[PDB]
Amino acid sequence: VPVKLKPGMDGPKVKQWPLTEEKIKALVEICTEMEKEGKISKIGPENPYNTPVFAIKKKDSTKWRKLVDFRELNKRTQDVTVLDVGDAYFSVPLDEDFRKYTAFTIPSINNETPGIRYQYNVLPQGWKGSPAIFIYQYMDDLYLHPDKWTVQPIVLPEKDSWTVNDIQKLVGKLNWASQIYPGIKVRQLCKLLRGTKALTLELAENREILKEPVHGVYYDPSKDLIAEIQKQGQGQWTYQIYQEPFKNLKTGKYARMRGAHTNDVKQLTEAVQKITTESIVIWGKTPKFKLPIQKETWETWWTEYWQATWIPEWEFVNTPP
Amino acid sequence: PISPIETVPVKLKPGMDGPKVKQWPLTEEKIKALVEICTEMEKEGKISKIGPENPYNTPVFAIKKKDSTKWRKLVDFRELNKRTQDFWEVQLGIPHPAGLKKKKSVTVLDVGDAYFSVPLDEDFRKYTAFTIPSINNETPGIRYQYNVLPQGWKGSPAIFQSSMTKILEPFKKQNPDIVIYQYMDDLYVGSDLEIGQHRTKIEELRQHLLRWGLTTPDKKHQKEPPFLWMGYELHPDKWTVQPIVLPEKDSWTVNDIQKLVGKLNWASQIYPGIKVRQLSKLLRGTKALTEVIPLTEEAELELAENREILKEPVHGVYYDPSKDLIAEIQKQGQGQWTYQIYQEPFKNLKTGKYARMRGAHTNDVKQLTEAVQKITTESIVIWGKTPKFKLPIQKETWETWWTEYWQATWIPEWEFVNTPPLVKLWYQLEKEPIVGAETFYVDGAANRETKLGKAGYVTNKGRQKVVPLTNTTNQKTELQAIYLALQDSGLEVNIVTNSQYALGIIQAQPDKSESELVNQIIEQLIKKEKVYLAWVPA
DNA sequence: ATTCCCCCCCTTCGGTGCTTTGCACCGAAGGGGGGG
Ligand SMILES: Nc1ncnc2c1ncn2[C@H]1C[C@H](O)[C@@H](COP(=O)(O)OP(=O)(O)OP(=O)(O)O)O1
Ligand SMILES: [Mg+2]
Ligand SMILES: [Mg+2]
Repeated sequence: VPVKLKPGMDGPKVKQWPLTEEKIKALVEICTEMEKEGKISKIGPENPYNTPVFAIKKKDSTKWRKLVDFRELNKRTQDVTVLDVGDAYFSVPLDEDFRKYTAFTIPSINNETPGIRYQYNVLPQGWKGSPAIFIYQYMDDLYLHPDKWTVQPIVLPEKDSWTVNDIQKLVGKLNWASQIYPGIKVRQLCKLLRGTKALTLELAENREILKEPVHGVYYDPSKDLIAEIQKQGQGQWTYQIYQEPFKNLKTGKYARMRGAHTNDVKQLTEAVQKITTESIVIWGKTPKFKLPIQKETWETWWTEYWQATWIPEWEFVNTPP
Repeated sequence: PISPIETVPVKLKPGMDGPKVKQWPLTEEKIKALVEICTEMEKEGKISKIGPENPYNTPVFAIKKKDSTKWRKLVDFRELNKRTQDFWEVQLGIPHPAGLKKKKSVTVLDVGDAYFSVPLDEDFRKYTAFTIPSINNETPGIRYQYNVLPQGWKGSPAIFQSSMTKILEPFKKQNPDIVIYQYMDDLYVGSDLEIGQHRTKIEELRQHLLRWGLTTPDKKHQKEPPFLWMGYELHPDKWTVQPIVLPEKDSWTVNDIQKLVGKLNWASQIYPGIKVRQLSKLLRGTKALTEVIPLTEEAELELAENREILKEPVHGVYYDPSKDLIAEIQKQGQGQWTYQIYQEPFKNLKTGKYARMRGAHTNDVKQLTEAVQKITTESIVIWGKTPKFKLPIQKETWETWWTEYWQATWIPEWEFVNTPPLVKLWYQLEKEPIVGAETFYVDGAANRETKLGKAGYVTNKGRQKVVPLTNTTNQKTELQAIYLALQDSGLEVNIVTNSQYALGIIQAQPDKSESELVNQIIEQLIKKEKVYLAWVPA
């Protein structure tokens, strides 16, 4: 099926990040196997397009798999339990005019030899046109306990007493709860608050304007969803999915499952996989992720724990929540 | 002769056409060198004497090789490179000797006239047309066109590197046990065979390359140690960098100092404890690369310290795959860090340094994490493995930092080492308001037109103060208000601000910054014992 | 005086996003080193 780029859009030119001896060895074994059956073919430097490639060990299988970061290419192309479908995508050939963009470069340990470039001769795995040219599948992931998905309400702590701090914070968990939850226009608290004293009805009327959930906030299929993750401490992760800021389509909490009190990146990587899987079955689009992590930290380690055939777009926040 | 290898198809970018540049004048001896090299390549079939039709031209010139007696012929292909399609480079990095395993047999080879052996695509040969001028500018020149890859064209390196890989693939397919390191045309060949038994397989490679038109003269065939490879000096058991000469120049200019910084930055891979921050600070503000820069007493000491480090010999060792990598980081002052990588203690694989200040406000923990990430990426590049770190940060300090930080951070398997300079958080903002301590409600609000702010504090127990600020902004004035609150409080204060900006600068627990005000706030925060900080909406 | 290509570091300037029209961060382009 003739596939083409977005008019005015050329093709991916992404560099290849370094890999580990064990990933390279798996990639060489896999690519040699595929090249001998015609799925891929060697190319030269006359092809100026490149996409990053990396290998992942699938869950409870001990068998390596090849993953190509077809994120730049997919954004430029003009076109419940889960299991694999990419395998079958190897049975429909590509278009000779399009094969030039699906090119990767396997690196070498200690830069021993120039990288070995390949290109696809059939439908790749991770390319949005792939499902197309070819119950719900995302693009290669063909679709856990989706019987309990809801929106965590915001709640001011319930106990007793009131500190010029508990109220000085209260007007904070409140005045911020405005573009999000309207109705709490309470303004009388500025009487036991702005007053200068040591930090050492409205309440329930808003504890009710908070009881009510993510009112309205309906989804439009024009703007891609945005997901922002917050680290609450000690393996506690909370996320918010909003199309336009200050109106949440869905919010949730991710507690400590993996990387017990030692690995933040393992927890963050699995949370991203969890939220993305949630979105696909209900919205169908991978949200853009605002990740509470540095640039170098995420790029180095996210491949070590990744277990999903799809890769969503993401940005990294730089300011406190 | 010329490689029977298949030519790589090359095209110009669509709409674009070939060059039509002229030839610049040349020195009378460069003309002779150019015409002799050119009579040679024409006899060998590397250029095809063109003539009365070619509407293309490109300037040519010559330099002197490292041989100091031969000339290299170059073509200024800048306009053609602009008009030529884009190529994807296959050279992803430079091989390092620290990633080389000890091999009993080692030999280094060099392919003579490496580029002039790989053919150039027939349709692209017209665009490479050039004119060799006239001896003593008199007669019309003898013009030629390139039948092979030219030196100066931007598609030549990638094409040559792919062609060499395609040539060497048959040899590596039938001979797995020899390691082959190909950098352009420089070949490092290692084997687990004896001398009299791997020469037989080296003379086999020398004939396999010669079958594809790739010659290998025996004046750049190194058969005995020490081998000069990739700017190093490979010994049978160790390796080192080739001798490094540092300037002894009385008056230093900007370029005269950037050369010094470049030399030390390259010597820092093996030599330990190399610092350039005091010298690299002399390269700020100044932009004219000819003015005599006076050497500050801080940079003079760094030059004095660096030159005695380069006075004693340093040599690394080779990788042993049946071992674990150990990296030992050390804090050496002013945000500069030094690390050493080894498998056996006191025998370094390679040394390094880290002095990059990433961000406006940062502390030692974040800098150490950045250094750890850099070392991890570099080690994965060289050895394909993640090393084990000997960090000077306590386990409890790292636990405190990472359990109370919004940003997710991690460090791979590591252990703590007792070195005098340790990584610590100099202060900690507390969670609950302190009894017995007064409050310092701060506001510094400015005027965006006259640049006039009002920085002050108000206390619950009847104490207020206000200081007019000029030439300041909204954020600078409230930072100054926080500083004023810290200045006149006892050894315990409760600071409540209206600033989500000043909290971020302070909640992250920095210890140094370029901003003087933030440094003064940090300095005063260290003196205070227990501090609480919270934001309110006005 | 005149070229290309790769890796690294160090400094400077423009673009971006949020916000409090400053401020902080990042990417690309100079200088240098090394390599062929
Ligand atoms: N200064 C340079 N400018 C452009 N290309 C260069 C330069 N130095 C080296 N190269 C490229 C082109 C060369 O063919 C290739 C290999 O370098 P080198 O071996 O020194 O040259 P060579 O093979 O032409 O000469 P030699 O006969 O001395 O080996 O690298
Ligand atoms: Mg050489
Ligand atoms: Mg040579």
